[PDB]
Formats: sequence, structure tokens, C-alpha cells
Amino acid sequence: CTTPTAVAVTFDLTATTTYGENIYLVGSISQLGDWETSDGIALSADKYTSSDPLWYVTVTLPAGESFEYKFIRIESDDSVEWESDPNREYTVPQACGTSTATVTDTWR
Repeated sequence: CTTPTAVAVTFDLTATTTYGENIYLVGSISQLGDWETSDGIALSADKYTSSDPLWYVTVTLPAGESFEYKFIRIESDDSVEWESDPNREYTVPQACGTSTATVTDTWR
């Protein structure tokens, strides 16, 4: 049929942030820093608006891979605030003709 071996996964996170917060993704595999805050992936606020307070990042991950992950907020002090437990979980899909995936999460 044709299943790719890599999937570009977009993590769309709804999160209301103050000026000077940045948002990172960290998770349980080496691509997501494994689980080190300093190896986490910076999300962009390019698409953030008042009615849709969206941060996002796209990460190419290998198909069929599972992991756990959390988002973290870093205020200017590099005080870290982590999401609440539990860890979130995801499996990158493995499906015919599918090279993109979207994960839709809301800070909690």
C-alpha cells in the first residue's frame, strides 16, 4: 500500500501565556530530550491570537513509535512549570499514504 517510515507530527497546544513565557515540549524519547528540560523543543507562537491562543511545533518522528510527553512553561527566570500529571501519551500513526499527523492538546 505505502506506509512512510517517518511522520511529520504537529503538536497544536492551546495555552494562554503572558509576555515572556515560552513553551517547550519534552518527552520520553531522544528526539524529545528524553526527558531533559534543556533538550526540550521550543514551540512557536506564530499562530497565536486572542481567540485561539495556539503554540505549535512540528517534529518528524518515526511511524508506529509510542512515547510519553509533557509541555513545560519557562518564565524569564528559567523557573519551570510542568503540566499536571499524568504524562500524555501518543503513537505516531502507521497508515496508508499518511505522512502527517496532528496532536491537539490544551494545557492542564
